[PDB]
Order: sequence, then C-alpha cells, then structure tokens
Amino acid sequence: DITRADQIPVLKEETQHATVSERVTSRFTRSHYRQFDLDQAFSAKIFDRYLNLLDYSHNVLLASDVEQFAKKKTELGDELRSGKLDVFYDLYNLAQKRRFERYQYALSVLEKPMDFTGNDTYNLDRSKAPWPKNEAELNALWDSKVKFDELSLKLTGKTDKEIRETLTRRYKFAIRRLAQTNSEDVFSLAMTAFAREIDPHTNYLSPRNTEQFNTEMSLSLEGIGAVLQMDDDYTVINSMVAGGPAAKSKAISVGDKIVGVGQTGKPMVDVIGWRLDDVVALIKGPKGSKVRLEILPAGKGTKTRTVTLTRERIRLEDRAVKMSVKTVGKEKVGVLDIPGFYVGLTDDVKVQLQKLEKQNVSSVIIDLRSNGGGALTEAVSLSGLFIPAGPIVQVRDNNGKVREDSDTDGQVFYKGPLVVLVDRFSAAASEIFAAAMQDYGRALVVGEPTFGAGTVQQYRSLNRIYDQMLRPEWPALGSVQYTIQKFYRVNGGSTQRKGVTPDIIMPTGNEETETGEKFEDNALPWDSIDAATYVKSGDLTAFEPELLKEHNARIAKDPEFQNIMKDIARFNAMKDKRNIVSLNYAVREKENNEDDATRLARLNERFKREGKPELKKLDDLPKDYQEPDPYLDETVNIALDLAKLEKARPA
Amino acid sequence: RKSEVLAVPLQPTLQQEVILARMEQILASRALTDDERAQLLYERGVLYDSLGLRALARNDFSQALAIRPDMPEVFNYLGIYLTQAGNFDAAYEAFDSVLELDPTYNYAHLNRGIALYYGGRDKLAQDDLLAFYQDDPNDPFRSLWLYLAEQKLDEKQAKEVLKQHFEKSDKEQWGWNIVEFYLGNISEQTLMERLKADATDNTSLAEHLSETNFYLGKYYLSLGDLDSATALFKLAVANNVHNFVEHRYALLELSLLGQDQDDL
Amino acid sequence: TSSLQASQDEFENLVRNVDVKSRIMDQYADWKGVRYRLGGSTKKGIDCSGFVQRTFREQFGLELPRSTYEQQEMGKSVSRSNLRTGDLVLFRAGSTGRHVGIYIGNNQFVHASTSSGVIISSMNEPYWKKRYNEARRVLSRS
Repeated sequence: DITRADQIPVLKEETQHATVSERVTSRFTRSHYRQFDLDQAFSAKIFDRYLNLLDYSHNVLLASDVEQFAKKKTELGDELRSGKLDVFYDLYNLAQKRRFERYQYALSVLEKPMDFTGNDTYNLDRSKAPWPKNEAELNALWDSKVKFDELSLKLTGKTDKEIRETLTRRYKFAIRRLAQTNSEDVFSLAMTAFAREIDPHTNYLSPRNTEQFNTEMSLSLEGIGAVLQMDDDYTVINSMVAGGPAAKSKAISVGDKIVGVGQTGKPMVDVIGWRLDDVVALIKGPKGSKVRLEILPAGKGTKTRTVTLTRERIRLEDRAVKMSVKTVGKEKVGVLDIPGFYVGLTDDVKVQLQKLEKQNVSSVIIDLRSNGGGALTEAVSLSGLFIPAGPIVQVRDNNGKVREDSDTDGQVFYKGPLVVLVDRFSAAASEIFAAAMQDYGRALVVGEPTFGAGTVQQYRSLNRIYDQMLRPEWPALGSVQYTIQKFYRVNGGSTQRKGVTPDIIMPTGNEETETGEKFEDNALPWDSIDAATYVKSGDLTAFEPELLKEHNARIAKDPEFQNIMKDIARFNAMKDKRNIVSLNYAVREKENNEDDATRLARLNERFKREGKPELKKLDDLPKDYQEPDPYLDETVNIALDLAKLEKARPA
Repeated sequence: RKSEVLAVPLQPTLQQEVILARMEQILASRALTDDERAQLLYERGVLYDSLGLRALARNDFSQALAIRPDMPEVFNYLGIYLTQAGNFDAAYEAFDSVLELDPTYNYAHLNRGIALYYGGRDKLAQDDLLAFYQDDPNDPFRSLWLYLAEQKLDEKQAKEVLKQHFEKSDKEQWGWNIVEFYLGNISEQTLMERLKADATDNTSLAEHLSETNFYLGKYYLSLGDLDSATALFKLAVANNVHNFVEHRYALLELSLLGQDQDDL
Repeated sequence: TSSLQASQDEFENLVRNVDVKSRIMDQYADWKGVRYRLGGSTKKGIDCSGFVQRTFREQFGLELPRSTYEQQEMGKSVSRSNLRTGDLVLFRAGSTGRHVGIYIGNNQFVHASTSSGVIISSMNEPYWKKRYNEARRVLSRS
C-alpha cells in the first residue's frame, strides 16, 4: 500500500481534457468583456498565477525548479489553445513528489514539550514572499504551526488523551488524501488560474462543479440529501433533511452508518478511505433510481443487513415559504431573510409578497445579509414587485449597446413603503435590487456599503451536439462563466468600484474593511453611463435627516451599539500590527483571559438589563444561538418611524 | 462622380427552379432514409442560399443538423449566417465546430477571420486570414482580406505586406488587379477596363462587378468618402450573386452605414 | 438586418404560430352570428366561456375549463402592452361578473356578447375600453 516517492503515480492528461481546454480558451479569447489577447505576457502571468495557486502560503516552493519551468513560461498560450497541458501536469507531479520533501520528522509527537515561546513572531500575510532557495529553514519552520496549534489547544480545547491521537490520525490521513488527488483537480486548477488572470469572476466548472452549480441554481438534488462532515476516513451523517423522503426511512441515524455501498444494483464497492467527492458522487443518482440501504444496530455494531431505498427528485431547501401577513405589534413590519437570488426565489417569494395589494400595506423590510447572486432574470422579476413596470438594470457589452432589462408583466403588487437592509458581503444581484429601490426613492437604504460587483457573467455549457454521437466514451464536460456585460444603475452610475452609499450607516460598516472588489485581482475600472429614464419618488436619498439623527440618538442611547463600537475600535487598534502576530504564551493567555472576562462582563450587563439570571460558569450553558442582529431592530424602528411619517405625511 | 460598368442583375436559372421543384417533391415523399434526408436538406439549403433565400436555407440546414449532427458544412453555412446577422460569438463557435469535425475545411478559417474582422478582434482575424493566405498565397482575395484585417492595426505595414504578397504571387488570377489598385499602381479606369476585358458573358461581368464594387466600397470607406462607399456597395449587391462573400458583406456594410446614420 | 437577423428559434416560432389568427378566423367563419345563450355549448345558443372553450379545443386542442372564472385563473397573466393573438381578454361585464374573449390583433377580440351574440369587437370601443380587466395567455407552445 503506502510506500515512498515511487508510489506517487505519474499523472497524465485525460482524453477529453484537451478538447475541453480548447473550447474554453476559444470562448475566453474571443467572447469576453475584457479585450485581452493570449500573448507571451499573459502566458507569463498565467504561469505566476498557477505557481501562487499551487501553494498560496509560499511553503513548499523551489527556486531551481521554478526557473527550470520558467523557461516555457511563454508557451502557456499554445499549451491552452492546443489542449496539451503538459507543463501543468509535469509541474503538479513534481510538486506532489516534493510534498514528501517538505518535512518528515514531526509526527505523533503531540504532548512532549520540545520548543519554548520566547517572544517569537509569525506572519499572517504570507502571499508576498520570495521563492525559497535552501532547504533547512522550511524543514525547521514547518513544525512551528502545528506546535502553536497544540499550545493553543492547551490554552483552550478538549481533553488531551481523546483528541491527540485523532489529530495524529488526521495528519497522516491528510498526507494520504494529498496523494489521492485526481487529474480533474490539476485541470480545474490550471483553468482557474487562466480565468482569474482574465477576470475575477470568470471561472471554469468541472463536471462535478457543473452539477454543483446546477443544483445551487435548481435545488433539485438527485439522490439522498444530507449535510455531511468528515473526520479521519469517516463522514458523520448529520442528515438535517428531516422532512426528506429519503429521510422518512431514518432507520439509520448518526451512529448507524456504513462505508461500502452500491447504487441501484451496482456491486457494493467497499469504499475505505476514498475522497469525499468520490463517495458523494457514488451516493448520487438520477431521477428514478435506487440505493442500497444497510440495516445495522442503531449504535456501534458489526452486523449488516441489505435492503433497498428509492431515489427521486429531492429539493433540499433552507428556505421559509411562510406567509403570515398579520397586523401585529404596531404595523405589519416584517423582515425578509434572503440566502440567495435563486432561480426559484421569485417563484417561492411570490407566495409571500403578492397577495397584499388591495388590502392595507405597511413598512416591511428586506434583509440581504450574506447573499449570493444566482440569476439576473429572477432579480428583475423579484425587483418588479415593488416598482410598477420599470427598468431595474442597464447592461452594456464591449461594443457599447445599452439595454435596460425589465419584465413587462405586472404592476407594483406591494404598494407599501419598504426598507432594505444590506451588509458589505452582499450579492451583486442584491446590489441591483437595492440600487433600483434607491434610484426610485420608493424604499430606504439601510446598512453597510456593499461588496461592489458590477459585472454580468454568462454561464455556458461546453457541449456540442456531435459530442454524444461520435465520442460516446467521453464523460460530462465542464462549464464556463465569463463576464460578457457590465451592469449599471438607472441613475447612470455603477457599483463596480464605488458601491452603494446607504442613507443609514451602521457602526460595523464605519471601519475601513480590507475586503471588497478593490482587493480582488484584475477588477474592472469604474465608468458612469448616462442616466436612464425613471420616475423618482421624492429626493429623500440625499436628504435623510429625519431618521438619521433619530437613529443616531438610538445608537447613542443603548450600550449595545457602544460595545460594538468598542469592538470596532479594538479592530482599528489591532489592524496596525495585524500582519505580523507575536506568539508569547504569557501575553496570549493574558489576552485570552481578557477576552473571556470581557465577554462575561458584557453578558452580565445585558442580563441585568433584560432581567435574565446571570451566568457564572461556562459548563451549564451549551452551544446555542446568540443575539441575531441589533441592526434588524434598528431597521424595525426605522420602519416604525416611516409608518409614523406616512401617517403624518400624506400632504 | 465616375462612369461605371453595369451588368444585367442575375435572375434565377431554369435549372435552379426545376431542381428546387423536384427537391420539394422528393422531400414530400416518405421513402427516404435519414442520411439521404439530411443530404437533400443540405442541398436544398445550398440552393436557397444561391437564390438569396437565406432564412429558408438556414431552416433546411438546421433541420439537416437536427437529423445528422456531424455535418461540418452545415455549421459553416450557419456561421456565415450568424456573421451576416451580426452575432459574431455564435459564428466563432459554429466555425470552431466546423474545424472540430474537420480541420481540413480551410475556407472555415477565412470565414471565421471575416467574423473576427467584423467583430473587432483584428489580431485573431489576422491570424485566421494569414493561415488562409498560407493555404494558397496566389489567390488575390485572400491577400485582400488579410490586408483588410491588418489595416485596423497598422496602415503602412498592411499596405507594405499587401505589396509584398502581390510581388510574391504569380500574378495570374485577375483579382490581383484590385490589389494593384489598392497599391496605387493602376488607375480605377484601368481597373474597370481590365474588368470589361476579362468578362465574357453577363454572369462573369456580374461576378467581376460584385467583387470589385465591394472592394472599391471598402477602399472609399477607408478614405472617408461615405457616399462613394454606399454607392459602390449598392452597385455590388445589384449584381444578384447571392453566393459571393462580397455580396453578403456588402449588404452588411450597408447595414452598418445605415446604423451609423440613424444614431445621429 | 432583415431576415437573417431573426434567429433560427424565432423563425421556427414564426412558422409555427403564423396561422393562429387564421385558425381563430376559421372558427369565427364557421361560428359567426350564433345567438347568445347562458350555459350554451351549441350553435343553437352559446356563451362567451363556452365559445372560448370550443374554439381553443377545436382549433388548438387546449381543453380549458367551462366557467369564465376558472378560465380567468388558467394560463399565465399577460400585460396589455404585449398581448398576442390567442390570448384571453377579460372584461368586467358584471352580468355574470366577468366576460371572456379571444384577442385577434389590432385592438380586436372575438367573443360571444350578450347583445349581438358571437362577433368581433374593438378594444377601443367606449364600453369595452372603459370596462377592461386583465388578460391571460393559454397557448403555451413557443
């Protein structure tokens, strides 16, 4: 089984890969908003990006081999457009064999103290660094990371005897899984290097990742649903699918699990240490398939029995389709939590935001926290609910034609005033949504300045009609996502670099965050096309003094906003020396006790404020849900005062 | 501002119409395999194209593809139609399919080059058209298209490369006279007189006039004389030779000029 | 920018739906002048909903329900600006509460009115222009 460097197999490019790359290259070179060419300069940048992708932390790199393969750093264009990805595969194989050269001595030694922490430092930003020349320095430095991890595990963690042996098993199995990577990994890595060199949002999706995107854009999982996490060659079936049809047969649970199984009558291939992707692909099946289910003692036991289970269209959904629009509280003020702009988000939200047009409306809120953009047609069909038939977004290709996309089917169904709450990690379609409401002046912008994405991508399959006929032995081919157009607001401006500046600034947003579109590589510039035609409902976007000072009073009248401002002051103080962190166990234990005491003090203050019993020890309280969001509470207060105005401002 | 040669605009021949009628009759019958059906659909699309019925031609081609998906010639015609329609990315993809099913279909390169040329990817168009030139350097129109591509990069370099190509050719095919006019070597009057000399019947005259009027329209367009360009393109399309790339792309240039005129 | 401009899919759609008006007019020619009768499904006497049902079943094969109210919830809603032939046009008649007709183009619709039976009428007529409700599309085929 496990041996030495000879055991590491020589990876070879797969048959279809060539063609795949070609098609990809074609698209990327011919149809992309960025007018670029696959010249020698671009090939060299691809070489450097692929090097940085092989090992981001500049750990196991070798100047000698880098310069040996930097000789052909000009030919990568011919490599891509020819399909013969020889250089990529050879470099990856050399990196795999050098993984063994990375280090050897440290393993199993997890308790015995070999090194002391005498005012040492360590870099947290290891991207900017020269290529290592010698061997001894890294061989010595490698043990430092795991030894600091185990020292912090002595600071805070589980008991030693239980987790240490499992950590050693995890390191050995990590070395094992590193030697079990397939050619698809190398192919997708090279394609991703190329795409990211072109544009930060351009990407290539492997057939597995293509199915992943299809399900992430359809929810129609094909197989058995279950969220899983692995620890040393055994995945734990959390199976939070509850109401799932394959979960109705919960004859097996978290502890009633097996490894080797078959699918719809296939030979039960005893999977022992396989990859997560491999076993999940084996667990999946088409619409109308079967699956081998084994009956075993509900806990730890070695007694297997064989029965069957059915596969069908299964739609795992972390959505809430609940429609309870009642006048409770003071007004019908609700919070809408959107996890993503799904293709079916309009088809499931129309149950929620449609049926209240003739009846009395209220100031409801739409929260776009931690949002992922899915579709643009759906974004326009969802944004047409609050705007009576109007342009939601403008799109512009590399030629210069501008098109305003708006679904010409339906008037403003929800005629109530609306508040949008958005964070900085929001989706681009969410930016389109909020920008539409801000330029129309119908809603109120509240929250954090968004990420700042302004590029529209096309997601296309790489399959021709003749692929099935004359290449039957080929597997499924990947897909591509390349920026075709650039989107703009109806006011003429764009959110590609400046984002959206909301009327209601939040405390956590006032900090200069080192995240966004600016810190992304190859991000497009900013340009403001002329303003569209649109009816603005009052110029309250630039003039929001009514609720501004009210909510400033509210944030200065509560200690939660003040404690959060203290947190952001701690951030603004630590970010000076954030890149190089010092590891002295004395001062580290000092800061750990400081943080624990500050958390206990804030918890006792909020308990005294709310009248709940005070906590004294950390053992009685299990892992539970903390406070969700005080900024949603400020948005509800904003909606309340907006209803106050609408009652006092019909004239 | 100049006197021009004129030909009788081409009319559909009797042979074309008898062939089209019999094709309708044959396709009407059921006794036909799928391979023979796709073959006849491709031939009828070719005839429609030769008659200027490009939507019907594209329909027959699409049906033949829906029967047999491994037809590179159908992809070629579909890419040509995508170029004419202005959807250049789809044209690139169709010609890629052409070269994937058959890499020896050299004319595909030319077409994709033209697509890229009308798309704005002047360098890639230069690559494709230079490949086509390498396939046969003595064909004057290959050098003409290569020059049309390179003119968007470097005018002097493109004209010099065109002169070098002309010198390196055997100078046997008539089209080089156009090239000579492009090189400031013969007067336009001499070009038209050599045209009159080289034409034997009305159809050869129509072909000559189509090609020459297209290239002359491109020439006067590069010099900024919009009216002469429009008139030359109209005189080209008037020859009713719907199978020439000059005809198609003369219509395309007229469409682009109308577009430029419409938006102020 | 003439014929080739329209894509191949749009071309097939045009060829497949170019006769919709012709079929509805065939139904009209075979059915024009038939008297109005509530709850009638025959040439002796017919109502708007029954006429719509028979027309869409005999010319296209789409089996719509019988009542105008059920038809009003059939298919997918459509806006006034972009309505095609073969879509259902709904007026707020009120004699039974609602009224159904079949749009044929140029602000015209074929319908069995209570006054003059089955006839062509104009959307711009004062009575119908004042009393317009919604519109539904049921010929889903493109």
